[PDB]
Amino acid sequence: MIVKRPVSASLARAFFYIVLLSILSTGIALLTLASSLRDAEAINIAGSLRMQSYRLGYDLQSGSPQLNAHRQLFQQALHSPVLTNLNVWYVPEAVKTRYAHLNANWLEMNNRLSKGDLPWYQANINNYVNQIDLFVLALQHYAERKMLLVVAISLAGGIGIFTLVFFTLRRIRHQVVAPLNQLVTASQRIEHGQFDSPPLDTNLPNELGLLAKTFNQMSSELHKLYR
Amino acid sequence: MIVKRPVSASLARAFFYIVLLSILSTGIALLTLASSLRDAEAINIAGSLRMQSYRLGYDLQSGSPQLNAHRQLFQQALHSPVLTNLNVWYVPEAVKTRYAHLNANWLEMNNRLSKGDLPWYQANINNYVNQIDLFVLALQHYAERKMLLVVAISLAGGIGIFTLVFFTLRRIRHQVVAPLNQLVTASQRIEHGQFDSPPLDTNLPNELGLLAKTFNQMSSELHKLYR
Repeated sequence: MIVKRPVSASLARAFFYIVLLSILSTGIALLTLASSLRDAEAINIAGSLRMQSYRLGYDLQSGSPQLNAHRQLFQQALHSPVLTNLNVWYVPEAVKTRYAHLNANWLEMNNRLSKGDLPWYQANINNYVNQIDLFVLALQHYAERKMLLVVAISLAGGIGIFTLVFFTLRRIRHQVVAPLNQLVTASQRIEHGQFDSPPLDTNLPNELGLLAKTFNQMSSELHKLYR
Repeated sequence: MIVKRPVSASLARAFFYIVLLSILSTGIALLTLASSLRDAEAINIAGSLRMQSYRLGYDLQSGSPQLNAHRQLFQQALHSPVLTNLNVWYVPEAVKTRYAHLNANWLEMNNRLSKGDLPWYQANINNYVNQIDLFVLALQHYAERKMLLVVAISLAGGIGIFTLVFFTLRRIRHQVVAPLNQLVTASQRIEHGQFDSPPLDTNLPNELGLLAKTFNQMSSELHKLYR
C-alpha cells in the first residue's frame, strides 16, 4: 500500500498560500503607502501656490518691497522636491500635464510682474489660479485613489487569510485530527479486549488512511486469535 | 495511557493566533484608514483659506464687486463639513485649537472688511495667514502620523503572520508529520517481516506518542510470536 497524498505536501501547500497572500497584500499596501507618504505635503505646497499667486497681486497693488522675494519664493515652491518628484512613471498623466502647465504659466506671470503689468494681472489671475486649483484637486483625487487601494487590499488580505485559515483548519480536522482520534480510541479499546467496534474508515488518501488499513488488520487478527 | 496534549487543542490555538493577528492588524489599519479618507480634502480646503484671505485683500485694494461674495465663500469654506468634522475626540488638541483660533480671527477680519479698513488689513494679513498656514501644517503632520501608523501595523501584521506560520508549521512537522511518517514506515515494515528496526520514539505528549506506544507493543509481541 502507498500514501497517494502525503500530509506533508498538503500542509506545506496550505501554509504557503496563507503566507503568499499575507506577503502579497502587505507588499502592495506598503508599496502604495510608500508612494503616498508625501501626498499631504504635496497638497499643502501645491495649494500654497494659489495663496502666493494672489499675494503677488496684493504686493503689486500696494508697492510692497517684498514683491521680488515673493516671486522667488513662488518659484522655489513651484520647483520644490515634493512637486518635482511627481514626474515619475506611477503618477497619473493628468497630474504631470497640469504641473507642466503651471510651470509654463509661471514664466508668463513672472515676466508680466517684472514689467509691473497690473492690468494684465487683474485680467488673468482668476484663470491662472483656477489652473493651480485644478492641479491641487488632481493631487487630492490621486491621494484618495491610492488610499482606497490600500483599504481594498487590507480588507481582501484580512478576509482572504480568515478564509484560507477556515478551510485549512477544516481540512486538517477532517483528514488528520478526527481520524487520529479514531485510531487512538480503537487502540485504547483493542488494548482492553474490546474487539467488536466499527472498523476504521480507510478511505483517506493520506497517512491516516494507510494506518487505518494496517490497524484494521493488526486488530482483526487478534480478535480471531483470542475469539 | 492518555493523551495529555491533544493535537486538536494545539492546532486550534495556533490558527486562532494567526487569525487574531490578521484581524487586529487589519482592524486597526482600516479604522485608521477610515479616519483618513478625507485628510487630502481637508488639507486642500484648509489651504484654500490662505488664498481666499489674500484674494479678499486684492478685492479690497481694487474695489472688486466680488468682495462680498468672496467673504461668503471664505465663511462657507471655513465652516465646510470636512473642517467641522475635525472637532472629534480622536483628532489632536492642537488641530482643534488652531481651528478655533481661525474662527475667531475670521470674525475680526470679516468685520474690518465690512468697514473697508484697508490699513488694518495691510497691518494684519501676514500674521492672519500665518495662523492658517500653521493649521494646514498641523493637518499635514496629523495625516503623516496616521499613515505611518498604518505602515507600522501593515508591516508588523505581515511579519507577525510570517512568524506565526513559520513556528506553527515547524511544530506540526515535528509533532505530527515526522512521527506519522515513522508510524507508516514501521507499519509497512512490520507488515513484511521486518522486525528489528529502531523502536518508535514515544515521548510526544499528543496522539502520536500514544500511537507509538501501542505500536511498539502490537509489534514487539509479533516479533516474539514468529521469532
